[PDB]
Amino acid sequence: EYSGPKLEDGKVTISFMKELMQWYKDQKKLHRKCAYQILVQVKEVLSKLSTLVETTLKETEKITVCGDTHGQFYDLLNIFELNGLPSETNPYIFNGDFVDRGSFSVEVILTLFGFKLLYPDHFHLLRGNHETDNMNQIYGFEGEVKAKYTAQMYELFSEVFEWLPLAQCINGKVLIMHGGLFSEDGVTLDDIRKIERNRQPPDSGPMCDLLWSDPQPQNGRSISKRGVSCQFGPDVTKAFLEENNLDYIIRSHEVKAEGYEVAHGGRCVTVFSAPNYCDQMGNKASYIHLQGSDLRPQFHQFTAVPHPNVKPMAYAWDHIEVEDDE
Ligand SMILES: [Mn+2]
Ligand SMILES: [Mn+2]
Repeated sequence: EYSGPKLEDGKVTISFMKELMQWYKDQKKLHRKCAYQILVQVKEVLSKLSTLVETTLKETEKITVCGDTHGQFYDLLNIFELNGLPSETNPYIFNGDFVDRGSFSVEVILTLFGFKLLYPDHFHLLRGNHETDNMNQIYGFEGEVKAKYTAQMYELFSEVFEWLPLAQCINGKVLIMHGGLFSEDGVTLDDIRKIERNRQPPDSGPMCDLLWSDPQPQNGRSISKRGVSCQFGPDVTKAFLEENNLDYIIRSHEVKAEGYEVAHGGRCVTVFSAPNYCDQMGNKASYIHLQGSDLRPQFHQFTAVPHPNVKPMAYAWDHIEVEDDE
């Protein structure tokens, strides 16, 4: 009979979380009832959030922004080692793509949902293009959840992903979204805020752009090699920032050898938190510090740490909308 982590009277606690991270580090399984309790509870928390989360960072406060983690659970642990566990005084934003590709997707997403419950005002989760059924059917997550639990557990994951916020704006000055900006000029923050987000993202339009677009160095917009949305130039970014009174945007969605990249003259930052991506890329990863007194990004790089012998995509021309390879 089950000897693993249990909720303390239907409630997530710091000892539950520490127990949980140990239990996963040793490759064991959270009991499906507990998985179930966490899912329905984060669904209630996330459903009450705005599509655009607006947060104020006081002068002396900082926040940490992470990018793609893609089921690399042991690197997630290393982030919390390097940068401290989440708390009221150590807030976090995870900019999407917590799942798919890596073979510890379930470990990652339950760990991130448990902290969302423990510290709902300091631990933030934004939807990526991989928190959708489309990508999960292809890139391993649906498979992982079916091997470890049931198809019914998976449908509950899908429901919860539909409540993830799409963007976060800090101090009216920094906009964070997973993918990037838009295929038409003139989108406003109020437009974002009014997106009805609890759905699968469509083919085209603002919700799709926010999850799928990429920056390009030359001016203009180009048809995307991903099959939806577009590539946007420096001119697209400048006009967006100026209409919305913002300093710059932070985004994720693209592997980088240095763990990050600063494009469009400073205006468009990529942060990527999955080191040696897919056990293939050999890249560094990074996370960003932002200070309330000083919203310029501080980049902290880091390298991959060991994990169990479980190859990536282990649970995974005519499929459409592609992440780039892996
Ligand atoms: Mn992505
Ligand atoms: Mn990704």
